[PDB]
Amino acid sequence: LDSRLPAFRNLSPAARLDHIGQLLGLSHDDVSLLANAGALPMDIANGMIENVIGTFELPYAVASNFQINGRDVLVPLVVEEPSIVAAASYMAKLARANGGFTTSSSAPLMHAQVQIVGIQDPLNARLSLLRRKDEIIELANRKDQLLNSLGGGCRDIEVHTFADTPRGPMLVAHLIVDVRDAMGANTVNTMAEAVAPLMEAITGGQVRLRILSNLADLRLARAQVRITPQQLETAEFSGEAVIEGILDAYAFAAVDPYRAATHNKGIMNGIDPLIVATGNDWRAVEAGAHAYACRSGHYGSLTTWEKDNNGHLVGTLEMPMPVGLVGGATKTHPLAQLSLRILGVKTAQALAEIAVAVGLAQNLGAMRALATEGI
Amino acid sequence: LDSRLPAFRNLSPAARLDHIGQLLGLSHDDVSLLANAGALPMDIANGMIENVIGTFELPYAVASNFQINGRDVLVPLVVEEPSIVAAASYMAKLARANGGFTTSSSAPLMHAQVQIVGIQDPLNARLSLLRRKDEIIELANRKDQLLNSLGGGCRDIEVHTFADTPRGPMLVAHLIVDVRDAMGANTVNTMAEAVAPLMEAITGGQVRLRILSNLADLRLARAQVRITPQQLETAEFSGEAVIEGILDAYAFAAVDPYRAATHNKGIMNGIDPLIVATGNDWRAVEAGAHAYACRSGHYGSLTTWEKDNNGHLVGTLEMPMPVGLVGGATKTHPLAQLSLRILGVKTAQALAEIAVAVGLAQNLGAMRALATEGIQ
Ligand SMILES: CC(C)(COP(=O)(O)OP(=O)(O)OC[C@H]1O[C@@H](n2cnc3c(N)ncnc32)[C@H](O)[C@@H]1OP(=O)(O)O)[C@@H](O)C(=O)NCCC(=O)NCCS
Ligand SMILES: C[C@@](O)(CCO)CC(=O)[O-]
Ligand SMILES: C[C@@](O)(CCO)CC(=O)[O-]
Repeated sequence: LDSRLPAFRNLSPAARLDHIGQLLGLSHDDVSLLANAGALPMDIANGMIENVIGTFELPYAVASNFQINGRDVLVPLVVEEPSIVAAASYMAKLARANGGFTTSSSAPLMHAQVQIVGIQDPLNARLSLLRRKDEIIELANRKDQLLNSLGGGCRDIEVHTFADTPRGPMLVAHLIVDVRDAMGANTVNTMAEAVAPLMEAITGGQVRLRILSNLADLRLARAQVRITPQQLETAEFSGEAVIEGILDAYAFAAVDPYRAATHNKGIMNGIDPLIVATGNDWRAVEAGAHAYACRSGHYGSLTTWEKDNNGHLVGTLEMPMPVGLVGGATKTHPLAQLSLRILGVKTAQALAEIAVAVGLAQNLGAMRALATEGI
Repeated sequence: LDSRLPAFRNLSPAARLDHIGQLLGLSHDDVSLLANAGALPMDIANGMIENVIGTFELPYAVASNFQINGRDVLVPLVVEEPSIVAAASYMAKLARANGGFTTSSSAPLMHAQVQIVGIQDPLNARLSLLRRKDEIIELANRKDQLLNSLGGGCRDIEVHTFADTPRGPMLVAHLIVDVRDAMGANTVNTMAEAVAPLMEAITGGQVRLRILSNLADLRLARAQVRITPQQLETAEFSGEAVIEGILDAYAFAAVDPYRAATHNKGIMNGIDPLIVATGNDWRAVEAGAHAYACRSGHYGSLTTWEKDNNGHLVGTLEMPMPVGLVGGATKTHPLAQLSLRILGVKTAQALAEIAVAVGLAQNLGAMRALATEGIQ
């Protein structure tokens, strides 16, 4: 597959669609889903949320030049803002010359929180739970036998305590669950809620909230990119000068939350559109991203930018990225299914890796422009 | 306008649409935009973003029973997740019995950052800028006569310094701009560019970036709600017990970032759909919300929940809310325009106030369920 779409930005929507169908070998029916308005039937729409009275459209585009771990990939994006798709495509083009984007990710692990509250001895109760963790882990898994046969399931449990709160001492158990190709919400909420009774028996307290945590710091995705000075040379500045300017911009975001917020927003300009295109939950992705950005106590930059021993500009992006290939709109929306088809992803983590590659490219594009704009 | 919409739940989409058109007196052309697929022409879509090859649909719904400062309002929402719209509508229903939602907001003030490097004297340069602030403020305003005549314009300037960074000392100036019924991006970025030269002359340093800040903490919107124990009573728990459970949930979110993130996510489940429906930038709203949530040095809850002297559950939501009635997709998308018509908002801040009322209702709905019989 060749993701380099020469003059793509100049072709009409119909010609672009036609092209894409050729390169990927899409069927007639497939192409029809995009060539005609209304791919989301009302009976499906009406079943997705409540009080439905119609549908709302947003442009559906494809970013070009992406390469992940040596393989070309086409990226669908749904958003209303200008310059996003173009910036992503351009930066991806420059990345190709140096190997493209290199990515990796952890197992798809999600947290399931179980809050406990009228315990006179929360600290002691915590060791009682840890003592019987295997028992708890087995109860959570037999709950769902199919997931375990697919390679997932509850892998462990952690317990934290907050003995000093205005409502008193609280004990919070975390089930660590491998959710496979799903986002994780229902799977995880379901186990938390099967284990609640046993935890009450062990601790003697009262279980309150049983719910997942959107701060998915155990489900990380990572991307790297490299750019040389020769590729950033403008008619006004040398490539070396531009790189120095980009490093200044990064340092600025690392120390000032007012810039970091804007800096990180640019990253989500690239990621959210891919989430929407695949029918995934963008509020979940946004919460995990920004909460992770301030885990140290200071709200900073999700990406990093440096200059290697060769003077080359190198950036990274590591962040929580919970997404699914199954569940909700990802399965019921005809276009969400087509997007996955166009992407060619076989696992949820593969989609997560593409997401951060796009976020990284978007961040780079924004800084390059901000740093090259004449006064 | 009566926003209760009886039986809306069981109506068909066509019947719901018809009913809405009646209440608001919408024209046939307007109803046609929703009764038919393709309200967004491809010539418009193709001009919105790059490399377009078609369009992507999401359900368009209307939340019922909302009431803002004594006036009923219908709320459009575009999202893919179930139970959002129903929860919002149900909580709005309970709020009506006690006066509905009460809201307020600050002026539409946005920050425009101007970063300066290349000077060994940042802390002196900062006073040089403050000394000539009126001059700077006048230069920024002459750049937008219309905005000022409409009641907006640069109102002041702030200057901050970061004398010690891995890249050397930095000076950062903030233009404080009233942008009225606009989100603010282009308006503020333009004034920043216009003032950059003068700032360089005054400080002797080199200007780098000139860009707005998405941490819009000077453009806040606020909402309040009140619920009585009688309204929260279930077959299993007493009203008073439920309220105590909700307070436990709030305390949990206030101390543990793992819960706060999820807690705040629920708030955005209510807000983002309204942003999409009005053609606004949802990444901007999300960034301002979460960054604001950790301004104290600890990522916490955007909302607050308490019990007043009467034992009634009272909640609040104050947060940055950048939105516009003009600019971008808000003007070019036929349905974004219809949404504003349905809402009846006359200013951007009025839309911002409705947004937080919805976010507050959503948060309440999620906690009531979690604390009571379950989320599931
Ligand atoms: C949706 C929910 C209310 C349904 O169960 P319920 O409490 O048994 O429902 P009720 O029949 O008592 O609901 C009554 C009111 O809720 C609203 N409601 C409930 N189900 C609804 C639906 N399918 N469509 C529209 N409104 C609905 C109605 O507006 C109604 O008022 P009305 O007189 O104007 O018609 C409940 O599951 C809930 O609140 N869940 C919380 C989950 C959450 O926070 N979800 C967010 C997405 S995570
Ligand atoms: C330009 C930018 O604001 C993107 C626009 O939404 C991001 C950034 O400043 O890095
Ligand atoms: C139910 C909730 O998880 C929303 C799901 O999308 C929010 C919350 O926990 O408050």
